[PDB]
Amino acid sequence: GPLGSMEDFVRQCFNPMIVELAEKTMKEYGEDLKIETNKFAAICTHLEVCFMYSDASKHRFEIIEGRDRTMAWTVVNSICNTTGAEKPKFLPDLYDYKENRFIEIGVTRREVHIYYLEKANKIKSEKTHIHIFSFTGEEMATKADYTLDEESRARIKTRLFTIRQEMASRGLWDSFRQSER
Ligand SMILES: O=C(COc1ccc(F)cc1)c1ccc(O)c(O)c1O
Ligand SMILES: O=C(COc1ccc(F)cc1)c1ccc(O)c(O)c1O
Ligand SMILES: O=C(COc1ccc(F)cc1)c1ccc(O)c(O)c1O
Ligand SMILES: [Mn+2]
Ligand SMILES: [Mn+2]
Repeated sequence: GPLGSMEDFVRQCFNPMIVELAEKTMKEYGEDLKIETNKFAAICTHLEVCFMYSDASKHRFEIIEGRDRTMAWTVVNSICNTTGAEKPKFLPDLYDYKENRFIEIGVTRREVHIYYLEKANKIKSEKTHIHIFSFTGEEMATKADYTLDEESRARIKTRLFTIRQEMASRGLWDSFRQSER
């Protein structure tokens, strides 16, 4: 069977705003999407999941991810000043105005409990909430609190399955999956 190009896949199957933000992110961190095309796909996937999570309840969440870094920190600092939330040590992905906390979103094909533990060990807050999605449909979240309802989460998971399925039909999945870390 033909083995497609990952860059072609990303440009065809992700919305143009997502793709532009992903390109800008990669440039900001000094990386060529032409040699790190699996990473380009992972950044787009993660960004899309952040946007879908926010869209599940419009205006409940401020989006942090996808902004250039200096701008992201000014937003985080503003939120902390306004709401009195504790300032995080690493940029998180969202702020939840309802539960009054920052959220870190993970997207993985590794074992979700291990990935969760590595995230929690990395960020070292008892405040920031972590929500992990696997392409298997599995998920794991801080204190078994999943934040959104089952159908919002099912929409995210279905999008992940769709990405996985389209990658596989293009021969792109095996390499993408192996590229993690
Ligand atoms: O981190 C990644 C890929 O991240 C993923 C994250 C979740 C997945 F299911 C698959 C891949 C990555 C891929 C290619 C590369 O060159 C690189 O430097 C990366 O960090
Ligand atoms: O793309 C990301 C996060 O944003 C990034 C932004 C720039 C990079 F060089 C690397 C990652 C990503 C984050 C968590 C995750 O679980 C995942 O699969 C990701 O692709
Ligand atoms: O952006 C990164 C890695 O690069 C960073 C750059 C600055 C930070 F304060 C934190 C991370 C990142 C990796 C995994 C992930 O899930 C995520 O949301 C990220 O932003
Ligand atoms: Mn992030
Ligand atoms: Mn994240």
